[PDB]
Amino acid sequence: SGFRKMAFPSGKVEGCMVQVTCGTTTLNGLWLDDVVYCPRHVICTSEDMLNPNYEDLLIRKSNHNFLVQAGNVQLRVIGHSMQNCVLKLKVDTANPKTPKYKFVRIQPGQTFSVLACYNGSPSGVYQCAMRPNFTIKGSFLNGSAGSVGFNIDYDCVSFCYMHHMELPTGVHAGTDLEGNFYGPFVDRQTAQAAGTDTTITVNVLAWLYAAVINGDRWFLNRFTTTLNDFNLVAMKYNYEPLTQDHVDILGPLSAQTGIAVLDMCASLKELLQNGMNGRTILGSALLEDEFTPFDVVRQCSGVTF
Amino acid sequence: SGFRKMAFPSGKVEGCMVQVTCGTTTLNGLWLDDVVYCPRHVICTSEDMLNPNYEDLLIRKSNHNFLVQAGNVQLRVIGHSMQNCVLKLKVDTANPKTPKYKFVRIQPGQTFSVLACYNGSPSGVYQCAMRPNFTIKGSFLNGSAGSVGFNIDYDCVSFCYMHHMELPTGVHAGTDLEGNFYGPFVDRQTAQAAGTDTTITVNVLAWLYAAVINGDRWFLNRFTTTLNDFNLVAMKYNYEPLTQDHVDILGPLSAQTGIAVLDMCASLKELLQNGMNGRTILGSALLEDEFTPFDVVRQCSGVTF
Amino acid sequence: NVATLQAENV
Amino acid sequence: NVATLQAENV
Repeated sequence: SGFRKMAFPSGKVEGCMVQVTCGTTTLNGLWLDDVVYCPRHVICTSEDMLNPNYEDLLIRKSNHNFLVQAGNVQLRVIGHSMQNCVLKLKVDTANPKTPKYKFVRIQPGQTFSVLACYNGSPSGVYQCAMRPNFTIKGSFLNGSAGSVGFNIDYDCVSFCYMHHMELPTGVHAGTDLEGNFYGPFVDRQTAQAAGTDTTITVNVLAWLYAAVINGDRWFLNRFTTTLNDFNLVAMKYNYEPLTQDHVDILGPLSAQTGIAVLDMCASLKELLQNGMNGRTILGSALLEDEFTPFDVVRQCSGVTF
Repeated sequence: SGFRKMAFPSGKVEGCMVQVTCGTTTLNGLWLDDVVYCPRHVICTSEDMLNPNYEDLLIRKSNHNFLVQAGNVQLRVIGHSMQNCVLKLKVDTANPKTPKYKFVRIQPGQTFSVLACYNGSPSGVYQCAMRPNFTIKGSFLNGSAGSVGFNIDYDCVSFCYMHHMELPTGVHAGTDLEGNFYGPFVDRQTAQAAGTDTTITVNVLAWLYAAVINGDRWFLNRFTTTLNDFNLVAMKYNYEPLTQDHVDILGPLSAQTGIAVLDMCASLKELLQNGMNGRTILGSALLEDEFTPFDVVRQCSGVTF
Repeated sequence: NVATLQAENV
Repeated sequence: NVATLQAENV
């Protein structure tokens, strides 16, 4: 029993983390095979970050301008090129700790694990979600860019995020491993705002099934609802619309607990209209929306890697 | 910016995890140098778990009764002995991935990272605290015993917990790496209850300083208090007493934000007497008590390993 | 309503 | 109140 914000084991990703220095600027890099991936603003100076033209900045640099360090060993850069917002630095040595990996781009509402790094060294690991406004509520300080978000399936590490910047509100923005930003954010130190965020409804229901699995049933009621009457209340409380595919995804958790999805939606309707009244669900006073249905099945069935 | 439940990188601990089978029972083992550590109830059968005498059960077994698997390789057991509630299985091969490690026992209110494992394979990593009643609120299923809790300092892994059992309330109990249980719990499948838990006050204040560091200041007030008047309110709300040493530990966070500890205690007093009134602190509606002062300094200063 | 020693599989 | 590119040290 028990339910926690559980992140994937970070060992496979730790072996791919390096430090990339260019001038007075340094950050973290992802070293897979003979290529090192890092955010492109490493070629920026402090005065060249308000309105930078990375095409001009990059051709102004050579291979010897990139200090790549893997622990004590300094990796020799033999090639460099830009792929959207990331830098691909070809090195003369293939990473011997390279796992089976993938470069995927995730959808809002999906989760992943972050390995926050500084100077190429891992500092911590936590779980994150891709918010509907394409931001992430992470924990990042100066020098954390180049940290990656990832999922793990069997032996394969699915890289899905690389850290870049922090928005004025404190939330963070980044790209996939091909360098394409999540959301309408550019890598300039300029005034930028994210779209208004909403609650990931299908994740809240999955988290509610996790509570039922662990003995938390005080929010359950005999009432049911239709998908249309529930969505009319979800829109009023800034929740994402529930689709039939969502009801199908929650199928396994629905059958495992014997609670229909539309029945669980009636409990969510009551929780949204009445609050919790001093109660807690899985040790939380807020409805958690950063657990996918797979996340619940993973935690409550003990899937390993 | 940002504040998350951040766990240590699990790579160093992943390389020490093995699977220990004895009869029809299997669980996880910790392999350091030429010794494998695992909970002692692996030598138990399903019918021998209500009132087991482990001294009798162990002398009834030989070295060949212990199946130790490290990945595909089956480790040859050449010695076995009991140390309180753990089993020490001497093997003919030293773990080449053995890091600099330590066996420490932590105090209630201290935190650590858990690497939940099954069949010797890591499944996830999350952060935990040693509750004042010596329980932990973890996420464990059948077959998770032998998973370890740990902290990391520089290069040294400080092992501080090994998982054993789940109490009827859903909380979990275990031992240090010398086999001595945390709290008044024994490894029998019997009716057992933990002492009433209290809130770790010094952790709540440290978490409040983390909120001030990240721009959350709505709970701050101009009022102050004395250590005695605050503790009189803390006792009414089932909080641990604040000591002068606690005020000294919170020193760094106090000076970094310019908020005296006793001034921050006045904000906690108001939050306890009035609630939050629909507000949130660091994305939470409850006062978090699973962040030590070191945890806050670690997250907000970017300490790596 | 008794404790559970969490060994075996999963 | 502008964004921050999070490189350099720490």
